Amino acid sequence: ATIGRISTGSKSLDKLLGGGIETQAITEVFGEFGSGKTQLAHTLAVMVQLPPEEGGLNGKAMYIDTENTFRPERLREIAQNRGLDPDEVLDNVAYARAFNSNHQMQLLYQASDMMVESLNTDRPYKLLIVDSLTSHFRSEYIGRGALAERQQKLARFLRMLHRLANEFDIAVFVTNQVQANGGHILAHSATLRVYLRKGKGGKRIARLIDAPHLPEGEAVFSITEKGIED
Ligand SMILES: [Cl-]
Repeated sequence: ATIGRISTGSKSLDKLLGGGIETQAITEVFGEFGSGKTQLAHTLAVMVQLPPEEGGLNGKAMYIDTENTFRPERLREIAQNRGLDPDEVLDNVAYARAFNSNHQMQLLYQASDMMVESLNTDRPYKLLIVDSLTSHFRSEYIGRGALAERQQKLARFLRMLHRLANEFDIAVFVTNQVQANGGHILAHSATLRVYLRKGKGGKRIARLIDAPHLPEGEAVFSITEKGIED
């Protein structure tokens, strides 16, 4: 299947990403608390629903939340300010709370179920958000004696996400709270990594790092009544 791209709402960020976030891939935004990761996720959940000419993939979204970050009223606001029917937009975002790391992995079976049900419809799933990828793994596997198991369980979760991305031709977008002001996670991955931070004058700065097929660079964007914009 053709690799599809979902607009972020920011022309500059889309340019940095080679046109938008990709289907058949896991995009991982990382950065400090307050860097805009959840705002980007919410905006993508709306943008995916739009036609291609408007930055979407005529799709629906599923949003897995681990730290009570999902805000339906924020989706409604983004939808309304983009000229859409907020009730319709909300109906196209399937919410699931993950209570712990084992449940978080269980929810991928539910995701898979929903994706096959919608597959040959005029509105298939095109986006799975996991906000956040790592929080329950970090809270449940603490200290040296649990580190190996944390890594194995997270690796298994990421493998399952890649399977969903590739089997159902969806974009997977995950968030990760990290403090690395150099903008690099040491651990190697098969995610497309974007480092987010606060910039000057209310803006956010995204830095694309370690992509095989896109050059490293930065883009500036704002958080607004429309979600993310330049
Ligand atoms: Cl990976």
